[PDB]
Amino acid sequence: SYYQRSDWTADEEQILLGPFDYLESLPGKNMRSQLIQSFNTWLKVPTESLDVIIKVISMLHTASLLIDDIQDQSILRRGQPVAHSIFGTAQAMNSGNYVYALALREVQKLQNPKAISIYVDSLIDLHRGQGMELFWRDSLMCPTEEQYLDMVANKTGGLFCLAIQLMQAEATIQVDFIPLVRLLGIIFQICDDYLNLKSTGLCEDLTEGKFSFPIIHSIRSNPGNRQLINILKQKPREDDIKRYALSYMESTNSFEYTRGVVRKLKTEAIDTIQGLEKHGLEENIGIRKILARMSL
Amino acid sequence: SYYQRSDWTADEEQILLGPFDYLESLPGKNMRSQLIQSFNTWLKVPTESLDVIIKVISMLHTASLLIDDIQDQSILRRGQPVAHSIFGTAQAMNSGNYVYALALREVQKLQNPKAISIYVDSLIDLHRGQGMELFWRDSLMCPTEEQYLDMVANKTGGLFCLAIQLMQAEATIQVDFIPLVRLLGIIFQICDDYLNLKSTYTDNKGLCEDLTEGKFSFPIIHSIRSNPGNRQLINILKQKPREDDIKRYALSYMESTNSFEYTRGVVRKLKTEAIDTIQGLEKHGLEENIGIRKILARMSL
Amino acid sequence: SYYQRSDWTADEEQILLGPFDYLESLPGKNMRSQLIQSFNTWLKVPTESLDVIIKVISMLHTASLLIDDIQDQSILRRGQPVAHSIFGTAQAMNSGNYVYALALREVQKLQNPKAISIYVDSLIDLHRGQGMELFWRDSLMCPTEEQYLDMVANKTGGLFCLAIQLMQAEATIQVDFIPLVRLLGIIFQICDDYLNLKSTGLCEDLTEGKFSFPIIHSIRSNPGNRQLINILKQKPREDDIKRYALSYMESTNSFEYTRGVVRKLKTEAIDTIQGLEKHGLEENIGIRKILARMSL
Amino acid sequence: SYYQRSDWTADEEQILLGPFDYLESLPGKNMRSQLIQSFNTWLKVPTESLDVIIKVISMLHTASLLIDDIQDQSILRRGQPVAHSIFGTAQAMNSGNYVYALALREVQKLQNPKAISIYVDSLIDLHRGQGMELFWRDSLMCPTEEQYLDMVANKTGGLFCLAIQLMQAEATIQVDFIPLVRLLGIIFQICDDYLNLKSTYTDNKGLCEDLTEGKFSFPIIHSIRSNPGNRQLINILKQKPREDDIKRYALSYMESTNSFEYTRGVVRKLKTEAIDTIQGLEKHGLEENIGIRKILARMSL
Amino acid sequence: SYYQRSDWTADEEQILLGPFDYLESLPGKNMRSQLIQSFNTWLKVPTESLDVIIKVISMLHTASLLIDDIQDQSILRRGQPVAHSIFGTAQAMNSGNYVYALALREVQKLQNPKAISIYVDSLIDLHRGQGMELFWRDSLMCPTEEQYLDMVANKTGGLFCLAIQLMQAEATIQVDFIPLVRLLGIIFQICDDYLNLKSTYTDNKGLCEDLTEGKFSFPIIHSIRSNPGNRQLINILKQKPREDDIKRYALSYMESTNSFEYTRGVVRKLKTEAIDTIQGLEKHGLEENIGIRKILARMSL
Amino acid sequence: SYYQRSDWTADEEQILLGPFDYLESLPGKNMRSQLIQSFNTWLKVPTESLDVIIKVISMLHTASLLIDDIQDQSILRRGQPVAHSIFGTAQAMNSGNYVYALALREVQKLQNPKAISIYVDSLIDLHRGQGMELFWRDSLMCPTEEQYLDMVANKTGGLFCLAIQLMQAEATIQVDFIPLVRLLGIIFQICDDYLNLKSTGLCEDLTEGKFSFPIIHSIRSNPGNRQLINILKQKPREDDIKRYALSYMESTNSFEYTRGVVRKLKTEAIDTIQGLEKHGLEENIGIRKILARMSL
Repeated sequence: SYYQRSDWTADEEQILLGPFDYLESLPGKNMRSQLIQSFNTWLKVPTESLDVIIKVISMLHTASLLIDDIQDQSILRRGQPVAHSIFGTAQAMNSGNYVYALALREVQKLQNPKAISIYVDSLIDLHRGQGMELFWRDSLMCPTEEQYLDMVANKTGGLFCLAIQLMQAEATIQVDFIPLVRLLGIIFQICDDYLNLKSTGLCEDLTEGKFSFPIIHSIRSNPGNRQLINILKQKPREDDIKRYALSYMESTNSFEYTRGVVRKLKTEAIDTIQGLEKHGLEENIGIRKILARMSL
Repeated sequence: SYYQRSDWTADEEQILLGPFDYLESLPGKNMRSQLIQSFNTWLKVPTESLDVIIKVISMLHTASLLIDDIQDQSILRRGQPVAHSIFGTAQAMNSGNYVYALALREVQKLQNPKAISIYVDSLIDLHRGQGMELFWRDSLMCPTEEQYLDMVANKTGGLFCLAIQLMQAEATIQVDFIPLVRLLGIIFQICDDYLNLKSTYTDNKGLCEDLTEGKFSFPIIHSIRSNPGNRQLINILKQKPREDDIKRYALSYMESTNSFEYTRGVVRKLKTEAIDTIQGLEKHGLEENIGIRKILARMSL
Repeated sequence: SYYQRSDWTADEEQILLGPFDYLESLPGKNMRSQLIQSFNTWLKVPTESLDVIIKVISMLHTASLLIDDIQDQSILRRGQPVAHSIFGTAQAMNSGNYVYALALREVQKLQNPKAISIYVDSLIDLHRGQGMELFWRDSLMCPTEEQYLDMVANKTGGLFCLAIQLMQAEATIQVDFIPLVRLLGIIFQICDDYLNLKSTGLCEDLTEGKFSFPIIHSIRSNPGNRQLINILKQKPREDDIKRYALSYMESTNSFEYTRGVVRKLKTEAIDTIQGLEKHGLEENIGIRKILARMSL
Repeated sequence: SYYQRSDWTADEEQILLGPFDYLESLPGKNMRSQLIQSFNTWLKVPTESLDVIIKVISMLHTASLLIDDIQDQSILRRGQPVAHSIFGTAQAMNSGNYVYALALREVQKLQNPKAISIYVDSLIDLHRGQGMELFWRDSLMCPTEEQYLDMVANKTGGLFCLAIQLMQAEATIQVDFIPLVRLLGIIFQICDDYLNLKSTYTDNKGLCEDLTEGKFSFPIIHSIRSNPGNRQLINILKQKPREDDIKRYALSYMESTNSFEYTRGVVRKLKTEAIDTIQGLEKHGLEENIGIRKILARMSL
Repeated sequence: SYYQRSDWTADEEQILLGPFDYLESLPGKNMRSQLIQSFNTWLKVPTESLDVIIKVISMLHTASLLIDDIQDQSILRRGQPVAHSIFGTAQAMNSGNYVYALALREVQKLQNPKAISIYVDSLIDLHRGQGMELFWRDSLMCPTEEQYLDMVANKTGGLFCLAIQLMQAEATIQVDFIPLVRLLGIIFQICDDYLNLKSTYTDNKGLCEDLTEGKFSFPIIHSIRSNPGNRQLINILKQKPREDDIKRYALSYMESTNSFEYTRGVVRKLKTEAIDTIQGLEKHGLEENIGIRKILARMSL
Repeated sequence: SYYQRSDWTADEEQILLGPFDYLESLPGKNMRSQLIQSFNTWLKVPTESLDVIIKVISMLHTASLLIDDIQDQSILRRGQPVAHSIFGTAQAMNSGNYVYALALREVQKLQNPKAISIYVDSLIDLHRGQGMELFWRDSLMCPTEEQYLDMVANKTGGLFCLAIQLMQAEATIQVDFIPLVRLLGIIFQICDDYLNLKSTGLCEDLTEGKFSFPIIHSIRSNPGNRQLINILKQKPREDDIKRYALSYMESTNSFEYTRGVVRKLKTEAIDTIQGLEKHGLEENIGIRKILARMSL
């Protein structure tokens, strides 16, 4: 009697979708839906279920963008101010979490038994991977290539494989496209690493202190030199430093090394595609063009 | 091949649950599982489904602690350092969100469909709650009291009700328990509020830290709205004061406004409501529940 | 006997006039004396009294420049380092206050009974207006247009109307030029607001957290969006953010809106001028050119 | 029209006087109006003109507090938070400068011409005082003692003399009281100085805050200039130390320099001067004034 | 000419030695010159050469304090402020490195060639010691115990051995004393370690400041390496905590690991080694030395 | 028995030479060896001893670079990140000190009795000079020209005269080249001062708060103005301020003044050279070219 359980208004949804709505107003090179469509050419998910799966994966991406941006101490997103630079860590991060739950509600519309178990094991692997990623960031422990690639097969594999596992579970075609999306996600990540140092903020995951792929090669190649790892430890907003670091990693030939690794990996993903295609699936031109876009 | 995918190891789990484990090696006030016992007097969920409901709420709660401690900018949890002052807010936050994943995975062990609707609707409401709380914090504009109470119904009711609704789900009795457990949650948070400012809490979660953090809490809302034309307290919240003198002044002011009396009397009326409701339930084919009122009485000052 | 009351040396005046002297060495688009002269064409204050009134209004301007610069967390003044970036908040602010008192001493040379009451009611209105201006800055309460325009009719009206009220009180002509200087000051302020976001620091009153005229229109137009008001709350020294904010306020058409308001206001000030002129005063070409300079 | 000018409202005054009101809900040592009573024994200004002189000095003083607390970077006024830790230095400063305007408006109620010359010349001197103080602070160069005393004559004498000169103005007796009241002001500040470092002040305005702030105060000037070749103390001021250990060390050092004895003895000679002067006045058609020496004696350690 | 080179003045020396002098007006535990006496029982260096050896070690040590206080980021030396909180890390560092120059100039007074080889090899080792210490600090990677002990042999053995080796040099007895004095240095630092965390030190050099500074110290190395899979303590070091609650938690944890017992027992075995060695020396044409074991016993808990 | 005194590995020398090795990988206008060679044309130190003296002076330079960079709050060294921006104040500074000791070990190879006394008196004078330099930095006491020139004859004279005194002590020629290297070092320093404000970080010893030669002239020329000394006190990373300061020092004609002082000083060093040469030494073309390089 003393408390009248008030209803959820739309102004309060607006307040809660704000860091998210904001992120969704910023144009970006959406490659996630592109990956869904090019794999749909093989799966043929109905359009209602495929609509639902697209909605959820997009929500999850923007929500983890908010979160990870907070956790990375990132400054810029899609060229414009990073969400929490406007709404603050708290509000923006709770909004990340909120959209996670709203996406769970969404998944439930697929009204498929195995949907929730897949969504779960994906979130488990997401945070497994970015957990170790941080465990290394915070410890100044340079991992191995193999350690880095296992954590990537967790962290990026998470939403890539989520999109595809949901599709496989909503289709008629029982072909395991996930050992391919795993390779594609690993490649996309290595690519994202490389471009973060050689492209056109300038070297922003040096400021993050990340142990990215060419950073690991550079560090382990000559261990006797501890400038690069100390610059990782300094988390530098200065560009004199970041530029020195680019210098040192060039002097070690780690971008050469990374481009070679990307080359051999695109090779493995080509043979892995041509296998499926030569087991009776339509020639995928779309995924060829998409994989091609991963290069610089 | 080149990349050979390998398996998750136990050392790695230990790293992932490092903030959460820590936070759980810390003595707590047990008031989740106690309320579960209080209601299981009536619901009588089997011991196994109950063991799962209890791990799910224990998890979701410890995770909520890990994450709120960062969002609120808290200095001490359970009198000990917040986890993120040991692991850093990044690892503490990923460890929270990981454990949330772990609970969703665990709550499937019930193999109960309606349970996932319950779990979702809850997390949804929990975040609508913390969202309106944050929104009135960062905007430095005082809610009303009705607004505060709805926000609390969401935030703190969202896990009282999760536990009791999972129980109802695994039970078969057709009696709604949820208005009562919501009422208990609102009381728990009003009490929690008062106690943050008026119990030597001041050793567990710091000297009025609801002030350093800037929450518009129930007594703070009273004091602020009682003399609108006096801005010292709301301005004080703005300044998010780590300093003890400022918090002392705000406490003194808040006494001047007869706000702690107001709080006590509200919790009085609400406990009357909680009793009248236990009694109305009990009077309908249910057993005299004692622990359910032992706990309500252990919400008190 | 133990204390010899020492005299005021010139080296100590030099120490005290320092933040002020500094500000007076920096070239600026002096529009204040221009406003005095163009109104003098109607008042004809003798040259001794007009000299005195010019001195005092100039002192008051530079002193409040010092003060307000401190209170705004401003960084640059007339392109060069803001006074307290050199002498510090304390010294510079006491020097503001010191010049306030020296100007009071000055006013006393007008040896007119009503001079002090006018100077007072002007300072009262000054701080009345900038008080509410801050009360809003600190509270994140977006005011109305009407609230903003009343506070401007205080805060800028203060020294504008001080110049003119002193002149009216030193002249023979008993015509109430103040309901016109009020409109002129309001216009000058709205103009100053607009130029602070669309001109050539870049958007520095976003960094100040101000609720300026186009900022208020932008915020109230869509309340459902709280990015701009949150960016006001973030007080951003970053330019990515300030530029986003310019973007959002363009997308709302608030510079269009402000230019329209300025247009209608210049209209009212033209009719308000033409009235006085068509009541037997010489055609003021100067104030026409001065009002014209307020536009961009 | 478009813009319609409206009127100032009472809620708005409440906002403008929010820092000042606060600062005035704080218990003070009354030593302004007491000195006014001490002299009104002799001046016998009517009760109404005195009521105005007293509001003017009460205002100018509370405003001076609001503004000095920001300029000095002080942490506590009257044992309670500085106003600007509640309203922010911007509002606290505008509220100060507003009240200064309010006093100038009020001092016209005397309808006395010479009073405005008095009020001006005062504010002028007050700022020449705080100006030389700030100038020796920021330059980290020690004044002499004579230099310090002239600065104090300006800064702290500028409102003792404002009150007593407004009184003389509303009176008609042709006796200068001002050298005595200046002398009393210098004593008040030397005392104030010592007391900042040597009285459990340490609870009102913090543990030697004249150190955290870096004022070259009378005992600090003695200690610094006494052993020029030892830089620890002046360097300590430079470091503007919030830390208690550093202030403790500087206090210990300052004892080693027999600087607090020096202070006490100077205040002794000056009280002798103040008595001899009260006596010389009294001996010239004036009444034995007791409160005037009760207050001088209440300046003491 | 234009430039006319002039001479160094005494006021200027006073400026150069301002941090060092300060740091020397601070009460110390004397344990350098005491160990010198302990050995001069055996070496019997003349009083004059000894006076020089003692000034050289007194200097090199006080300088090492000035400079380590900056490198470690320490808050208090000998319970009083670090010098660089009075003069600034720049002057404190130049004053340190100046005094090092002063010792090199002074150690020539011995007019002993082998002494410069000794002095060099020492400073060399001292910096190899502080270097590996810093290297394991900034990399946040725990040494082993053997690694820690070698680092200590360098850092803290480098001035025990400097004093005793200068003595051997000015003596003529052909007995190596250096393994024993190295052993004593390792004990001095293990003790120093324990004592930093377990003696009310907490008043001299702050509440576990070896924690705020992040040194991997002997008990910290034990606790960290004892449960590798538990990261709280090493992560705590990372956070370099000025806060008392965090240091309290790390201390409690470190007890849970039976690390202070481990320390005590190691210092037990090492004191056995130091005795057995004094006894083996003594048993070879040397005198029963008592002060040499009085000091070893005064290393104790 | 419980402790096995382990040996010094090369990986640990690598750890300790790191801030130093780093500094030695950065190309710079090495003028120090140039000064040794051009004076060797007069001294003829054998090549073994001259090798040793070159090694030690180079080590001492890089080590004090590390140190002074820390003490100056410097940001950039030879265009690239300053050592402690990578390894931190502690490690880098201990590495400075370490190389000081390693250089002492080196000097010992000259196996000359007077080498150590010279090395000492040089370090004594080094820190004597930079001591007073700081004593003034920290006190906001502007020295005199004479005071500044005595401290420079300490601080820079230190390593210049160290190089030359070691050479004189290793040669056959007993001619006091030190009253000349003193003048050359003073000139090099004044030059370094001037170029730090008028060249191509921008005015970085204003940020350091230094009382450099033209800064002293500017400050003492008009004492009545305390903007420049207050900007020295503000230690400004902003460029608006540093640029204002350049403005003020131009308006005082202190770069004119410094160039004139440098002119008269190069005159004295020419006559001081021509004296030695006209006492029977080979015409030094090298030192003429070297002295010429000090000008801009």
